[PDB]
Amino acid sequence: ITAKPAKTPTSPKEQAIGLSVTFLSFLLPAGWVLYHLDNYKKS
Amino acid sequence: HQTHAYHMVNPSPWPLTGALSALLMTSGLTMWFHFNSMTLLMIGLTTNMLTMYQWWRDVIRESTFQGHHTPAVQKGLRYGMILFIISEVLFFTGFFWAFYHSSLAPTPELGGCWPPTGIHPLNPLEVPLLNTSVLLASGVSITWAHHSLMEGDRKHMLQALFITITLGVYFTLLQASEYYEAPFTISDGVYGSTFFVATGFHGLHVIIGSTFLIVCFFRQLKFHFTSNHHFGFEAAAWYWHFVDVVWLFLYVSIYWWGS
Amino acid sequence: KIKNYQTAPFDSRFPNQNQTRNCWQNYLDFHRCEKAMTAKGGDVSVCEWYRRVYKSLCPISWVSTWDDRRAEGTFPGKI
Amino acid sequence: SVVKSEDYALPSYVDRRDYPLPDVAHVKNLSASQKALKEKEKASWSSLSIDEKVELYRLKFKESFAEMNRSTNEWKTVVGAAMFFIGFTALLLIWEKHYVYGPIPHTFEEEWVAKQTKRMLDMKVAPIQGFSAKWDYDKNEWKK
Amino acid sequence: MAYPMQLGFQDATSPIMEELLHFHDHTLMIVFLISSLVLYIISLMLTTKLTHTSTMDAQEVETIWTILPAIILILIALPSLRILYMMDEINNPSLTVKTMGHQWYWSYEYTDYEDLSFDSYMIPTSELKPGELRLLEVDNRVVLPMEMTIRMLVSSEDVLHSWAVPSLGLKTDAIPGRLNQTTLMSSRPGLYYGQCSEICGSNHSFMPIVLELVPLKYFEKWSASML
Amino acid sequence: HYEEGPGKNIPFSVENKWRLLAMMTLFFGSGFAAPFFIVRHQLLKK
Amino acid sequence: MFINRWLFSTNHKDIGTLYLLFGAWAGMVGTALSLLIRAELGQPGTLLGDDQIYNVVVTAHAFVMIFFMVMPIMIGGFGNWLVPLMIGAPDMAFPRMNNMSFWLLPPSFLLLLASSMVEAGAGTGWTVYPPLAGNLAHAGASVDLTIFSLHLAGVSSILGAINFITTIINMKPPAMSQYQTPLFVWSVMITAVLLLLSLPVLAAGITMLLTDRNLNTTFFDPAGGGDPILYQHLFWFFGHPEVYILILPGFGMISHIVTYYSGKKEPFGYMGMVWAMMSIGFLGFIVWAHHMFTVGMDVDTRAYFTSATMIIAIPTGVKVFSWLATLHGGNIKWSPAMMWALGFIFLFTVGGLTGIVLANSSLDIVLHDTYYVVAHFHYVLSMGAVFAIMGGFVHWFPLFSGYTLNDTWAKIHFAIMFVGVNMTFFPQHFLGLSGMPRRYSDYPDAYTMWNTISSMGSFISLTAVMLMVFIIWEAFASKREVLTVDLTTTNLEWLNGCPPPYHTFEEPTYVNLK
Amino acid sequence: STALAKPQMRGLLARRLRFHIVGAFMVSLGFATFYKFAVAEKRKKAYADFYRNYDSMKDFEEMRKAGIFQSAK
Amino acid sequence: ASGGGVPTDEEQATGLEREVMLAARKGQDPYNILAPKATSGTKEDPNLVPSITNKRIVGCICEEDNSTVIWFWLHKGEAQRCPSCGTHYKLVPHQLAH
Amino acid sequence: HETDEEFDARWVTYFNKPDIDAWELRKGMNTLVGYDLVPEPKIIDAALRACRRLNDFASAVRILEVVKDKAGPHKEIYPYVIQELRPTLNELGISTPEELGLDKV
Amino acid sequence: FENRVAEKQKLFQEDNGLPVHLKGGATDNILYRVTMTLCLGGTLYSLYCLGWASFPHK
Amino acid sequence: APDFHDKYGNAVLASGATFCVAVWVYMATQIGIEWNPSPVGRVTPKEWR
Amino acid sequence: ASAAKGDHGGTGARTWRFLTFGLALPSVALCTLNSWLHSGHRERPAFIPYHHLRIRTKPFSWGDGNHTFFHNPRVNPLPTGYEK
Ligand SMILES: CCCCCCCCCCCCCCCCCC(=O)OCC(COC(=O)CCCCCCCCCCCCCCCCC)OC(=O)CCCCCCCCCCCCCCCCC
Ligand code: HEA
Ligand SMILES: CCCCC/C=C\C/C=C\C/C=C\C/C=C/CCCC(=O)O[C@H](COC(=O)CCCCCCCCCCCCCCCCC)COP(=O)(O)OCCN
Ligand SMILES: CCCCCCCCCCO[C@@H]1O[C@H](CO)[C@@H](O[C@H]2O[C@H](CO)[C@@H](O)[C@H](O)[C@H]2O)[C@H](O)[C@H]1O
Ligand code: CUA
Ligand SMILES: [Cu+2]
Ligand SMILES: [Mg+2]
Ligand code: NA
Ligand code: NA
Ligand SMILES: [Zn+2]
Repeated sequence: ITAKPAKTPTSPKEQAIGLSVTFLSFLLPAGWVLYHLDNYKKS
Repeated sequence: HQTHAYHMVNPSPWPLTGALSALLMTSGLTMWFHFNSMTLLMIGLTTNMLTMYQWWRDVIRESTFQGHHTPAVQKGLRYGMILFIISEVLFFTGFFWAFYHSSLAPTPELGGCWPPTGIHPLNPLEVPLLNTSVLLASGVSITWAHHSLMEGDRKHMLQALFITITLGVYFTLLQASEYYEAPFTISDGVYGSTFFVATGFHGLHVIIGSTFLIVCFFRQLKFHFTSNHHFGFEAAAWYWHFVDVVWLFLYVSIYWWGS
Repeated sequence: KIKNYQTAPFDSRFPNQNQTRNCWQNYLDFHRCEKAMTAKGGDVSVCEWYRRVYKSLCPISWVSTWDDRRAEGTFPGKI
Repeated sequence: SVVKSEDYALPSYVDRRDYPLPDVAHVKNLSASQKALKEKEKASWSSLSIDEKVELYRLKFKESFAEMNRSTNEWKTVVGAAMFFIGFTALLLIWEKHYVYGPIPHTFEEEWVAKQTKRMLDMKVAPIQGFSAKWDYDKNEWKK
Repeated sequence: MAYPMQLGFQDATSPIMEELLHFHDHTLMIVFLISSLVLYIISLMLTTKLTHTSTMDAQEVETIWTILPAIILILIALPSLRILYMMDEINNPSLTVKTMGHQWYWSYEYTDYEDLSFDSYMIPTSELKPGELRLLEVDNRVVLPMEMTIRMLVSSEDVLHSWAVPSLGLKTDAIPGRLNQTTLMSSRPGLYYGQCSEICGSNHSFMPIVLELVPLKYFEKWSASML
Repeated sequence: HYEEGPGKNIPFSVENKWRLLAMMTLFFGSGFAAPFFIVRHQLLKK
Repeated sequence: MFINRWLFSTNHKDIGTLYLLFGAWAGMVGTALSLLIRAELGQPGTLLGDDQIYNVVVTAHAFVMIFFMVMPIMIGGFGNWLVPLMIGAPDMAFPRMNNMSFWLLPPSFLLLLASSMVEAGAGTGWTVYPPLAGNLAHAGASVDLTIFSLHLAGVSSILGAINFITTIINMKPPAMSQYQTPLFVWSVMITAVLLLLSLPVLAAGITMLLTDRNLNTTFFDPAGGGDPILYQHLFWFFGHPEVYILILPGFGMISHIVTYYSGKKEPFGYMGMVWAMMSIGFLGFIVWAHHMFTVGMDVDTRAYFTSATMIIAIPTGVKVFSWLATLHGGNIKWSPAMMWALGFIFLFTVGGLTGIVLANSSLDIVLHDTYYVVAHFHYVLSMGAVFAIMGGFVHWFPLFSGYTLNDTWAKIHFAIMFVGVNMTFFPQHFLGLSGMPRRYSDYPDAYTMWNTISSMGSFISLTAVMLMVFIIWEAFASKREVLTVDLTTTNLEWLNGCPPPYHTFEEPTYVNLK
Repeated sequence: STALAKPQMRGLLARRLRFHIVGAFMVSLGFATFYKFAVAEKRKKAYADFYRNYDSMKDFEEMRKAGIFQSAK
Repeated sequence: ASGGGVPTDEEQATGLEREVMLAARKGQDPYNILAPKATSGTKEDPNLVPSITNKRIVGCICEEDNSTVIWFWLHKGEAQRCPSCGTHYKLVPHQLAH
Repeated sequence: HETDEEFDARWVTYFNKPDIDAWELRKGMNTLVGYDLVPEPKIIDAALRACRRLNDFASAVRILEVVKDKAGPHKEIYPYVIQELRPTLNELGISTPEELGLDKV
Repeated sequence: FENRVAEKQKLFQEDNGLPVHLKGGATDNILYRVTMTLCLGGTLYSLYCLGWASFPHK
Repeated sequence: APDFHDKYGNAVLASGATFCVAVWVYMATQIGIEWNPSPVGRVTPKEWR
Repeated sequence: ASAAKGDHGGTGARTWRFLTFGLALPSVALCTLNSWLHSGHRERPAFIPYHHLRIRTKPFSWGDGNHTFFHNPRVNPLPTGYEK
């Protein structure tokens, strides 16, 4: 396939931000639940 | 401007109101079964009837009034109706499987016999036989209705279609009376389970088919059908014959062989 | 005593994995025989083989339930 | 030169080793000099200079076969990055072990395992090949 | 029982389980070969710059790769079905034992002669005696005479369970209202372990099976003592 | 009629990549978090 | 305008887009449930301390991945986008009924989530066997909510099947016969026939379970003369066709991806591929009781189900060898979609072969209800259906969106996923051979090592899932618009541009009969 | 400057295919032979060697003396 | 026995259904219900492809019973050739209906 | 099911058609490289002369490149084919890709 | 009865840009709003019922 | 003109591999994971009764 | 089979009306006669509290929870026997 160059280029810095935000959106809420599992058990 | 013959449908809210009505009916049944309340269920049944009404109303608008049903579109609806009927056949096939599984291998709890100890089946030569002649006759009279319509005869189409509906209604009344008089119930083990769930779903399909025929009756009164274009009538006739054939299998299997 | 009973022998009427009917048949047979022998005065000892087989095969809880229902008048098999 | 989206339904240029002669020339519009080069091309090619032959080729085609088939270093990036993210995954597992998992059951303590191992040997667990088979009951040791 | 880092089946305790080990060896060889051949052919198709993109005729080669797999299936099915029928063949048991599944424990009934029955529960982890196996030991083992053909009858008094002992090749579902038969013959004394094998609710993981296989005269005295 | 073309045939806006990052984060993150919070809910009941 | 377009749609592309978004969201739910599974098992002992909740998580994981992830993406998503384009049709036959098939799924999913939130959830297994699923061992609303969830998803797919069959039979160019349609179109039609015939039988069986739970029927209750084993026959009479439903559109996409990146104008042996899918579809209705080899079945029945099941390897092998033959001689493009497809061919073959092991009812006695089954079907599902989905998503993303992905990031994603799924599931064969049951929250100590490795592998696949979200974001963030696509002469769906206009084929294609 | 000989120019792909399929077959038979040695027959011989002089009463008495049984002390 | 009162299509068909019906009676196919029959497809006798615009997609089944169809845009202007079999097609734009 | 010599001769005849047009030149070359062979020098000769009748120097060079490509790892084929074509290359003034620097990455 | 189909054809073919489900006139809009109000309101109510049923009640 | 891979490829491979190996070795050996390997050749059996 | 009559030279409305009034409805009228003849209530049998009948695993969602949907006091006993 061929394509135009990016209309709104995403620099390495911007990719690191998008990748970081993405991973955190998965890891933090589940990490919060799992870390407090002991507090849920025993209720 | 298109230069194929197929129908691009206007954006419609009825898919969404039908989907929501399904949520409200299933939610509603849950609420009825477990939380002593019929409120959700009544709303879902209401939105379901409203959805069906406006959706099929719009199909009538699109075809009779706007002319979108070219031969290609009509051919597609024929396939769609045939496929739908096939899926309904397989649905009944699951209940016939349940019936034969239980009755061909009656467990000790039943007395090791079919009909179970303590079950007294209806006489298949009384009301069940009458029911059979009623649906068989309605299959004759709806074929008369179809030929009258194709031959351009409005009055005899209406007479034959009215006879067909009347017989459908007679069957439903006879079946409701048989249900009330039956000395066994749905809670009478697997005999009552298979009897009432299989004939009960069949009864629901008789009601649906009679409703469909009644829709065709009023479309005919309003001159919607031409002598060559009347797919709603054909579909209701195919569905009606399906309901007839399922009855014949129920009659032979559950009422006669299973008695 | 045409026995020396170890356990219930293979029964060609019930050769497959589901043995429910073997248990049920020998239970029915024992109680049918005991009813006929108890009527005409005879000795239930002629019923012994059916008794041994169904006791070997049948779950305790089934026998117990079937015994209760026969006493209650609700046993659905024919004896 | 410049390919446009609204040209999608037209024949297009591509460099593919298995479609050597694409549907259009790489360069459609010709300058004054390029026009005269194409006129020169109608005479004997022996009178074209090397530079003129290369200019002709580059009007017709974008990349040569050697250019279009060149290998790249991309595998280093792919393999190295995948290892980085697999490495990151072990960080998550260290976190899970430290903050989520409690102690495992007391049956994994060394003395428990030694006693359970003897009992398995005493009951001859898997004595044909799997386990006790590997113990020497005469020398009272694992078979060497 | 299984041992740490085990790769294959538990060592066979019954001759039928031995048959299954050899049949699995046969079948696994075929599995390895076919999967290896596919992986290899993939790598072969992908490692040349030579090309051939015109239309290829298929009829010749589709014979090969219909008939060869059909032959291979038959070479699997024949030993498979032999084992299946051999398992089914008439045995003449010396003893019948019933087991009833419950939530969550097994009961056992030995009623050929006396009315012997008892419940068999997992030993909780905190009560294991030193060297006993977490989640596998029970309080009351299924003592059985070794080197003898036993009929096991399996049912349930509540939901489905399934009565399994891998090293004897046994797994028979436990269905209320139904009495499923299987036969058991241990070549060896010892303790043989299995675990409930149909999800039966929250303690499915924790209703194990332990058979204790001993000489007949030991079994007789044990039986007498359990009345 | 309706807008056509890249970025226009979708029910979400891609006009700003950071607002899009937020939306995608809420969207995929809500699906991924839900089972953890359902388990939490069931543990807290008893 | 927004509501008209996206809630009231009658357009096959926009509806396909809705299905892809829904399935992508479902994928997150199903993945998180799978991670909870593997966290419970990642070390000996208990993590949740509540095995009813463990059972609920296992059950939901399966329903989510099957009904809300795979079927909507493959059939609703790729089928709606691609089938009308591939036959030059202007939309589906029933474009408004099509929209109701979509909008029944959010309510279906809501009902499933409701079941897990009320009472103690439905901790039944995705088979929902009675009596465990009955009103004594699972009293209260959870199982009934699960049944109703299945009813709605069932209606959705039955109406979708009618739509696809009608479209594919009735809306081709008048010169195109069925033997001139692309293999993906054939794969959708066959899947739709299987859906049409099997889902009504499931519906019948789960309705009987509903009436046993709520109307005092006793179809499955011995006390009334019923039989739990009857439920199993009805369930698996659907459930085996269901696994062929989950893979057949996958086979269709694989055939297009392998043909395309081999630089071929056509798959090897086209009529053989059609024959193979039809044969698979047909045999897929007469093998269901290999799910019941331990229930106490007569020996001749076992011998028949063993033999009929094995015969499916023959048409399946014709497809595998035909894909290899499509690669043969190709100008191989090593795109990320091609990598997904090559991994598909190998890992699906591994999983299909352990299926043939299980078909032998004598061995299945010892393998049934063990992790050997789990290993088997995650090779055909998590490395078969999922790899076909990723391949098709990478390949056709520029068509659907107008934008390209970063190929390097997409290759990295494939690499991580390939390591993760194999580390997760390959050791489960050992656990199964050595006797570990499935549906367990904890295991005897000997099984610790393989369970530990398997749970670590599931975190690697999580990292790949997270990266996939970033990759999609980066594509939409950067906006590289497509210019040229190769091989459009044999890939009609690309020929209206990227993305195609809302209405395509308003003027139909011209095809001569000659 | 001698001329170059004419090489094979036709069917090069098909020739590579044939050569390596044949090679694959030969490796397959080599593996099947090795596996029958190292796995299948090895197992048959272990089971046969084990049971040839196996004394089940002596095995039992050892287990009984190790204290493993509930029913036998 | 006998009587009337049922409308005919000639009386009551409307919209697109009526257009197709009336065109078929004239032997015309403006909504592409029929498959066109091929010419010899030479440069001198090209297949004639009607269109309501300046380009139309052609599918070419190069030989009888090929399963592979060859697809391309046919543009207003000089005849184009199928890239697989070379047979010729020429666009004939027209009118307002088809 | 025709002989090698019959195949080659069909292709020679194809490219030798005096009024062969540009479309036919491309169609021929693009079809020919789909087969499992490197085309005989006599075929390339006819295609190169067709390039000459079509005043297309660049496609003559591209044809030499695809000959080299179709040989894959068989490094002896291309030097033989160029050898056999030397009189035609000289006659028509066709420079090889190597002489033009077009073999450099 | 008399055949009034031609009148309905004229009404539903009038070039007023309305979708078919509203093209009958103001009664369509009313019935539409009734349907969608019951659906959305019933759906919110079902969410409330989920909320209630999600917790134990003694 | 060198692309991303020409300029950074070598470093991405080397540092990625180094990081991957080090962190998995650490996770595997240093944080108390019980792998429960075979006792064969490793455990001295001890009296239990 | 060919039934026992005869026509196909013309299929049509007249023939199917002929079948409707000459065969189908007379059949219904006969079966109506036969049924509304063997009607009249039969004896209800002695009540026996069989455990495979009058199943109650969950109360019905209507009434007092113990009556089936089309409960007929005359012929449908409750788990405890006929009503008064
Ligand atoms: C196949 C999918 C890819 C899998 C990739 C991830 C895993 C890498 C596999 C990289 C190698 C893959 C080849 C299979 C490894 C089998 C190991 C074994 O000894 O298995 C033995 C048997 C049981 O046999 C026995 O009862 C006797 C055991 C004798 C043991 C003696 C001492 C052994 C020393 C310790 C060895 C530890 C091994 C640890 C193993 C640790 C694994 C994580 O287990 C079984 O049946 C397992 C059932 C598997 C069924 C699917 C088979 C398909 C494989 C495809 C291969 C294609 C070519 C390679 C393909 C090359 C790779 C592309
Ligand atoms: C995508 C889904 C999918 C697919 C396609 C398959 C494909 C097959 N499966 Fe699998 N299976 C499942 C998903 C699937 N399965 C699921 C979910 C379960 C568990 C359900 C549950 O209990 O929850 C399961 C369970 C299951 C069981 C029950 C085991 C048990 O519970 O004890 C069995 C038994 O026969 C089985 C067999 C097969 C076979 C023979 C195939 C065949 O179709 C495979 C044929 C393919 C090949 C053979 C590979 C390619 C062929 C060649 C390269 C040719 C040469 C090969 C030979 C000569 C052998 N499967
Ligand atoms: C000619 C008469 C026709 C019957 C009409 C009766 C009311 C029906 C209302 C809607 C029913 C729709 C489904 C039909 C299913 C049949 C079950 C009932 C058939 C029936 O009506 O059986 C009655 C019992 O009804 C009962 O329990 C309960 C009655 C119904 C309660 C609501 C049942 C709702 C169940 C919903 C399941 C739907 C699942 C469908 C999924 C479709 C596929 C996706 C029998 O009465 P009885 O007193 O036991 O014995 C008579 C003794 N004198
Ligand atoms: C299965 C998928 C999951 C994969 C693994 C997730 C791994 C990364 C999760 C990190 O998430 C966070 O971890 C923190 C700890 O590192 C927690 O802080 C918690 O602990 C902190 C450290 O003691 C305190 O400062 C905070 O108050 C406290 O809430 C925090 O809530 C949680 O969001
Ligand atoms: Cu009992 Cu699982
Ligand atoms: Cu299956
Ligand atoms: Mg099971
Ligand atoms: Na008609
Ligand atoms: Na655990
Ligand atoms: Zn052509």
